[PDB]
Amino acid sequence: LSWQDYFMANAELISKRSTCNRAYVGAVLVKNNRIIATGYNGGVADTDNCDDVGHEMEDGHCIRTVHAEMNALIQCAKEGISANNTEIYVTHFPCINCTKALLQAGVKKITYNTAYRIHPFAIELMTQKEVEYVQHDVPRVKLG
Amino acid sequence: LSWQDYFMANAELISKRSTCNRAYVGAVLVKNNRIIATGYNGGVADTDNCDDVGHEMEDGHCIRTVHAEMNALIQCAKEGISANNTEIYVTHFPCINCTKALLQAGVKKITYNTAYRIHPFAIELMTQKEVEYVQHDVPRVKLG
Amino acid sequence: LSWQDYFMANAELISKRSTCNRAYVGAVLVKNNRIIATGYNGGVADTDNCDDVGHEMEDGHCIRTVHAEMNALIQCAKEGISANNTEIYVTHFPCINCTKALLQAGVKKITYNTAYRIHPFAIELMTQKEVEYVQHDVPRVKLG
Amino acid sequence: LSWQDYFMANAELISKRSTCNRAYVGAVLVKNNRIIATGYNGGVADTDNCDDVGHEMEDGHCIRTVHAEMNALIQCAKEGISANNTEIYVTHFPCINCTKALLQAGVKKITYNTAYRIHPFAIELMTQKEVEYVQHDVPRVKLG
Amino acid sequence: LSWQDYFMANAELISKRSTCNRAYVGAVLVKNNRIIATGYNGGVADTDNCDDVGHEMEDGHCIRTVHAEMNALIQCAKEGISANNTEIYVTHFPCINCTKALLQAGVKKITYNTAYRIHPFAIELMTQKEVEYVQHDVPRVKLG
Amino acid sequence: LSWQDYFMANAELISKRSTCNRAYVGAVLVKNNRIIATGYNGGVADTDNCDDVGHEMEDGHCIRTVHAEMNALIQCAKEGISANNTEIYVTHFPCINCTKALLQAGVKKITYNTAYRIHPFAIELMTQKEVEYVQHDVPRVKLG
Ligand SMILES: Cc1cn([C@H]2C[C@H](O)[C@@H](COP(=O)(O)OP(=O)(O)OP(=O)(O)O)O2)c(=O)[nH]c1=O
Ligand SMILES: Cc1cn([C@H]2C[C@H](O)[C@@H](COP(=O)(O)OP(=O)(O)OP(=O)(O)O)O2)c(=O)[nH]c1=O
Ligand SMILES: Cc1cn([C@H]2C[C@H](O)[C@@H](COP(=O)(O)OP(=O)(O)OP(=O)(O)O)O2)c(=O)[nH]c1=O
Ligand SMILES: Cc1cn([C@H]2C[C@H](O)[C@@H](COP(=O)(O)OP(=O)(O)OP(=O)(O)O)O2)c(=O)[nH]c1=O
Ligand SMILES: Cc1cn([C@H]2C[C@H](O)[C@@H](COP(=O)(O)OP(=O)(O)OP(=O)(O)O)O2)c(=O)[nH]c1=O
Ligand SMILES: Cc1cn([C@H]2C[C@H](O)[C@@H](COP(=O)(O)OP(=O)(O)OP(=O)(O)O)O2)c(=O)[nH]c1=O
Ligand SMILES: [Mg+2]
Ligand SMILES: [Mg+2]
Ligand SMILES: [Mg+2]
Ligand SMILES: [Mg+2]
Ligand SMILES: [Mg+2]
Ligand SMILES: [Mg+2]
Ligand SMILES: [Zn+2]
Ligand SMILES: [Zn+2]
Ligand SMILES: [Zn+2]
Ligand SMILES: [Zn+2]
Ligand SMILES: [Zn+2]
Ligand SMILES: [Zn+2]
Ligand SMILES: [Zn+2]
Ligand SMILES: [Zn+2]
Ligand SMILES: [Zn+2]
Ligand SMILES: [Zn+2]
Ligand SMILES: [Zn+2]
Ligand SMILES: [Zn+2]
Repeated sequence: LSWQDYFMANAELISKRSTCNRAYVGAVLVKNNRIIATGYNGGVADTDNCDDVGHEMEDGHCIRTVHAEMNALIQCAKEGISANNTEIYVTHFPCINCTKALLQAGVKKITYNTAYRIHPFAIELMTQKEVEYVQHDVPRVKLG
Repeated sequence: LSWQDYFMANAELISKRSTCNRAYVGAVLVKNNRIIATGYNGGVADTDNCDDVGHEMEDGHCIRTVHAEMNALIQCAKEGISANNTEIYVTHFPCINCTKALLQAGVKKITYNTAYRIHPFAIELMTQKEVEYVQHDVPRVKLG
Repeated sequence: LSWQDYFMANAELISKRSTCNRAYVGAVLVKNNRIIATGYNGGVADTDNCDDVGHEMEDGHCIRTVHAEMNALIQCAKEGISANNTEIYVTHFPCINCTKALLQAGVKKITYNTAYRIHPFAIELMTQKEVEYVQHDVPRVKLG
Repeated sequence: LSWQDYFMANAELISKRSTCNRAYVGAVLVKNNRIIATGYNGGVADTDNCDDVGHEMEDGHCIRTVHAEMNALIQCAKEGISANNTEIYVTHFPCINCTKALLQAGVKKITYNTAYRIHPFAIELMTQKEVEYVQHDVPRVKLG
Repeated sequence: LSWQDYFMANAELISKRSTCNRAYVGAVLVKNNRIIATGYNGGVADTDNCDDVGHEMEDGHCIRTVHAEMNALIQCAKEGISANNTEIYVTHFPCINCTKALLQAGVKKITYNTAYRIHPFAIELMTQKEVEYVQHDVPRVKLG
Repeated sequence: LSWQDYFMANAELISKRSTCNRAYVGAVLVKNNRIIATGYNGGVADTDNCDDVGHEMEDGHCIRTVHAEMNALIQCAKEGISANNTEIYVTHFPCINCTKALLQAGVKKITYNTAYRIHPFAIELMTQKEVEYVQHDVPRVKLG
């Protein structure tokens, strides 16, 4: 079980806690092969979740949740854990807002499973910050 | 000079460092009357700023910058400084995205200089998180 | 996917990285539903593992490895991460030595997949430290 | 009063708090000539001590206590103080279990007063981790 | 608005909270262009202030307050924030006691607005510690 | 060997490292019966000590050194170790300046070996901060 595979396995696993059915996304922040924070797609802690009260629609989009990647950063902010010089493992490549936040927090590498359209501006930013992005599949694993 | 005036003063002050001339915004995160982090409206660190290379326009707004409030939070995440049970002073009441993140981070009070229209969804979230929001003016001070 | 299932799942998962084929053990330390540290059954970092150079046998058992539970604790010590008032998820209920250390470290709950015979001395210590111990199964999950 | 002598003086001194009369052992973790944690030979905090209720005998050995060296590491784990890149001062050279834990926590040097039989495997591990072990006497000091 | 100017602006601003009218002094500790602690001239927190009960005179001097510079260091001590490798911005160059404390805490540079008589011993200490001291004016800024 | 005797013993012990022969002072900061910082009477780190280059006399006293109690506090500031809600053990009851700083730092108890005349202003401050002060002797111990 390789380190890369373990972290993607974990991204996949925490994505399963997503509480807005329009997106199951998971994210894992890693420093020297340790998990230091994780996120999934869900509403503000101790507020309503889409699963229970329905989506918060605006402009044909649901806006209730904090994204998985942003949630991982906000865990670090909340708990006072350093995100600097970490790397992230995500089920889906991040939106441009999340990317900007990840790069600003000092995330040095992004490994993703799926990706649909990567923002060119996200690619420009990653180039300037010398941050690599690399696809890797979720390992086939069975537990229980 | 009151604590409230000191912090709003420093919000205004940091707002001036904004590097996108479409919005001068400043944010000050505070725990037990100490400034623990600040943000202004700016592009990702060590990348191009609008002041230098122009705006990054999309659907009519500039997407180059991280917002001041988000930047303050990302400082906490990057440096591993706890934002839990803090309050924030902002020159402008936050967008819904920033509001979500501040609340997720454990911010318990938002003091703002100018608010324009507070999103009903933001009022709902703040109600559920029992977060106080209050207008306060930038004090008149002359330095030098 | 429940919090309990998520953590036991991740215990099983990290257990697979064990580098001594006589015991596959995994440990997950948790504070406020965040993973703060993990351990597996392995030799001292940057030294020989059994997988590569054989076991270090003595009086009929291998002494090369640090146990998974102890490794999780040592991660906390090495990195200066607080293990106080945490809980742990382990694939196997800990030996008496590990039990002592977890309790000394401030661990307040032990959730285990398989326990075999819990030492009477361990029951005494857990009673005095008011530490709960509870069996929970590895959930059935397929990844990929 | 040399730094080496001060730390050994301290090891000796904290060994005096040992609550199992079958071993008076003291340990001091040091980073840049500062004491960051200490340990002595005693049972789990807030549980019974040998001094009061008798030894916990098994296999002709007392197993009630956490060793001094392990207690120093567990203080770091408990309080979230980093043991990485520290050095330790101990009254007696550590057993193999303790040695493995010390090396795993990033302890870089071991200075001991007495030593009886050093485990060859402990010597192999110390060689591989490039960790030196050096005898030094307790200074003759009188206070009061 | 330059970084130097922003920090001096802040020193000036926090000096305005001074609660002994015989000295309005402000100090700002900075690490990588972030404010990590500030101080002003005032009595021990939660004790009487000169503004309310009068000065504490001894030897023709008021001795009630902790100096601004020392208060900034003591905030770091109190809150457990590292002052090592910081730089300080102060309205007035520090007395010799404060200077010794600043250099001992690892402050690497002192930028001051006014200065009356710099202690030669302070200059000797700054030379030995390779710490530069540099005058800079408070920027002319108007808010509100 | 009691906790109180252990700490006073270590105050005496560190006092011996003083590098100004006009005063041998030692300070030990303690949180939950752990030593978190110590100070002795000494010049700024990596500068000249009196032992080597003579005293720095002014108005009849030596001003070269940082006092032991202040040094203990500055260790906390430098290293980012929290001195809040600690207690201190000192060989001599502190000067008024040190008293102010300890109290500002959140020290809640002063245990001292020798006090000579406690400043009325110090009694006032300690009363307002509800800080206990208590005499305790250096225990008789012989090491080696
Ligand atoms: C604990 C934790 C929460 N979060 C985020 C995801 C959600 O947006 C939010 C939920 O926090 P909570 O509401 O406190 O968690 P919960 O046990 O109630 O689970 P849920 O509401 O999802 O049923 O916090 C993380 O991103 N990572 C984490 O490790
Ligand atoms: C230091 C600091 C930066 N930031 C943010 C604002 C910007 O988006 C980004 C810029 O960081 P940098 O590019 O590293 O700062 P700079 O000195 O180059 O100043 P600038 O580029 O603005 O001319 O970081 C804060 O929000 N708070 C802070 O305390
Ligand atoms: C990173 C990490 C290591 N460890 C422990 C397990 C092993 O005993 C030891 C190995 O660390 P390393 O030797 O540094 O890790 P590695 O990448 O070489 O993997 P391996 O040697 O196992 O093939 O550290 C944890 O318990 N938790 C962790 O998060
Ligand atoms: C405070 C402290 C405790 N310990 C360990 C040693 C013992 O195994 C255990 C005792 O903690 P406690 O029982 O909390 O300490 P105590 O005041 O009751 O003293 P004792 O029980 O020994 O009479 O904690 C250290 O190793 N280092 C330390 O600095
Ligand atoms: C919060 C804070 C306090 N201090 C110091 C300055 C004063 O000596 C002391 C006052 O703390 P407090 O008395 O707790 O602050 P306050 O709100 O009562 O204001 P004041 O008493 O001045 O009216 O703490 C700093 O130096 N920096 C800081 O950031
Ligand atoms: C390491 C340490 C230093 N100090 C203070 C005391 C001195 O004022 C100053 C000296 O630090 P250094 O000069 O770095 O220590 P040293 O090994 O050179 O010893 P010395 O100069 O005394 O012979 O730092 C403490 O108060 N506590 C500590 O734990
Ligand atoms: Mg919830
Ligand atoms: Mg820049
Ligand atoms: Mg290895
Ligand atoms: Mg006890
Ligand atoms: Mg006050
Ligand atoms: Mg020296
Ligand atoms: Zn939704
Ligand atoms: Zn996103
Ligand atoms: Zn722009
Ligand atoms: Zn915003
Ligand atoms: Zn083996
Ligand atoms: Zn074990
Ligand atoms: Zn015993
Ligand atoms: Zn041992
Ligand atoms: Zn006064
Ligand atoms: Zn001063
Ligand atoms: Zn002298
Ligand atoms: Zn003093």
